Amino acid sequence: PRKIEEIKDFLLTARRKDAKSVKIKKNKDNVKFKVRCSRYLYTLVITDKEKAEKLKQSLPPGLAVKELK
Amino acid sequence: VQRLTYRRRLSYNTASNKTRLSRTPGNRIVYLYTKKVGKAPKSACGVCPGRLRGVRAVRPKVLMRLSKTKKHVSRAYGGSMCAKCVRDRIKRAFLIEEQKIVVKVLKAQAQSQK
Amino acid sequence: GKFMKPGKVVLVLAGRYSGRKAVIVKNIDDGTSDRPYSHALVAGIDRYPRKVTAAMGKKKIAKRSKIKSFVKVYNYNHLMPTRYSVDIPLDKTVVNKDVFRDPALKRKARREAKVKFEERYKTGKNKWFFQKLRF
RNA sequence: UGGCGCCAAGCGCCCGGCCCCGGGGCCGGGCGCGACCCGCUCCGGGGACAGUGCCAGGU
RNA sequence: GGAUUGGCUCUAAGGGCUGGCAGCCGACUUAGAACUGGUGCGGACCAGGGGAAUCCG
RNA sequence: UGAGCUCUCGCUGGCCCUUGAAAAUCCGGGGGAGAGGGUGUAAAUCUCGCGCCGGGCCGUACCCAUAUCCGCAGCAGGUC
RNA sequence: CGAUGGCCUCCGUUGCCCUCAGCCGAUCGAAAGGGAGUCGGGUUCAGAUCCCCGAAUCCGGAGUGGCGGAGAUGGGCGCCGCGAGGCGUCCAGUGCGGUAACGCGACCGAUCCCGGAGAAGCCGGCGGGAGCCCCGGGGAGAGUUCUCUUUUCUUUGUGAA
Ligand SMILES: [Mg+2]
Ligand SMILES: [Mg+2]
Ligand SMILES: [Mg+2]
Ligand SMILES: [Mg+2]
Ligand SMILES: [Mg+2]
Ligand SMILES: [Mg+2]
Ligand SMILES: [Mg+2]
Ligand SMILES: [Zn+2]
Repeated sequence: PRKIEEIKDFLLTARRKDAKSVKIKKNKDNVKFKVRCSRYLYTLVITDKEKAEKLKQSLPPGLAVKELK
Repeated sequence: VQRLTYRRRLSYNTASNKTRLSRTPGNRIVYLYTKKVGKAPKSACGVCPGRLRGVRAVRPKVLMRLSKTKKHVSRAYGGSMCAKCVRDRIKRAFLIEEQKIVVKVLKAQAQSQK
Repeated sequence: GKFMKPGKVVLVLAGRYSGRKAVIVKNIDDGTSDRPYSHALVAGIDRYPRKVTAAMGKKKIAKRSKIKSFVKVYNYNHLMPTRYSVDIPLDKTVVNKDVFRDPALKRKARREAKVKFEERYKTGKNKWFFQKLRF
């Protein structure tokens, strides 16, 4: 697993051809975006909430999204 | 207290059957088999008893997958000889060269006098 | 008296540049504030010219006889002085202790040192200074 | 003095290809000194004795 | 070759951290004393009999 | 919180008329034979990051001991 | 030198010549010696580091290498342009920093040579880190409650990389 700490490189890895699916985990005080690539699983952690759901529509349309309920 | 067993078929406490305790997410104590401890390379001087700095101390076949900088230090003879012995070698080479030069010039002077 | 003058040839004794031959361009026998130890700014050659010979074309001669130089300030304990000296002129304004505050004009200083080293080496004088030390 | 040392320098004599103006330039090869010559055992040490084969006597 | 050994209630000594002192924490020890039991206290378990000599190695 | 027990890492010392393995495999260095390009769409070359494909054959159950082993046996023995 | 295939480019495949050079001896010999690299959760009547789920990792391979990044893009002169920036000639460019221990994401290189790791006894003392045990509390569930007991017991976590 690899943690992504700045905002934009997460989208950069998300738009790679290798990426399979992104799953959204919504626990208290954190929001985790997990993108599954061939080699690693990249996790981006957002502390607040508003960045999270204004990014939720910024993922590429062709990439599968799964909300963990 | 949970007494625990081996996980391989080797039931003897040899040098390769070395384990350590670990707590799994399942809240249990299990054996994890440990790799043998590596050694940093020894200096090519043959006198300094310590081991070289700046080089990872891992088993020899793990060197195949390390990067070049992790296996050596950027200096002449770096990664195989210690800095103190490098300095001594440098001084020795220069001084023997100077000694040879002065000996040859003295021989030339003696021949000229002869 | 003092022998380590601003024209001396010095065998560098430590660091990445070990075993190289340099020329002192400005010595300071009394440590300054940022450097209490006595030191000196020197210009050396990192890549000695290759062993050139006859029976090869001058394009190959020029390709082989090319120097890579470095400019650095060294502690006196890391410098071994010799009895040799080279009268090669180095421009004080370009090559000075102020060269280390940026990486722009350090390239200029190395450029000037390399050019001067090449034009002196081509003459054949001070040939000892241009052969690597075998150690 | 707890250093380095190989895979020729140099010199001499030939040759090829390309270009420029028989000459010059450019590129690329060969041979020989450097590293002397001639010889019939690789060097030493023993040697017609050690040793071996077959007989004879002693133990 | 001698003496003691239980239980209970105490006393004294042996330290750390923070700001000759003050405060806050603390781990097992050792010694001494009183009281007390139908003289019993290494109460089960664990746990060397001893001495004087001779022969041999 | 602990001279508590076990494992492990490390430092240091003692003993030897005892000095207490080899090879496979891997790595660093010294050298500098070679290669690249003529100022760019730069080239040769990269032990850096990511990406693509594959990893064949054999063993794998259970007992491991006052009843699955050897003692003629469901043997008070023996067995790392 | 000779021939072939692929846009006969550049390389591959050979066949011949020149050149280069040791073996410690074929081979066998360890399911406890050396030996790269997998862990957690779930699942069966009987199998799990092997099945499923999820996270990894080692080795090997690839005409066109699939791609980024490094090698890398600077200086001088004559200029244009107010400048910014843009032209025409030369010159460099197989990385850089720290006094040093050394550091940085890579940072050309063959035959040859040197070295290291593999690769080391027994015992003693001490220290560090884990697992276990122990003490004071918060929870959750149980046991005793003739009298007492803020009580007694169980449980209270995180893999590899
Ligand atoms: Mg084994
Ligand atoms: Mg008697
Ligand atoms: Mg006896
Ligand atoms: Mg089994
Ligand atoms: Mg074998
Ligand atoms: Mg084996
Ligand atoms: Mg853990
Ligand atoms: Zn040394």
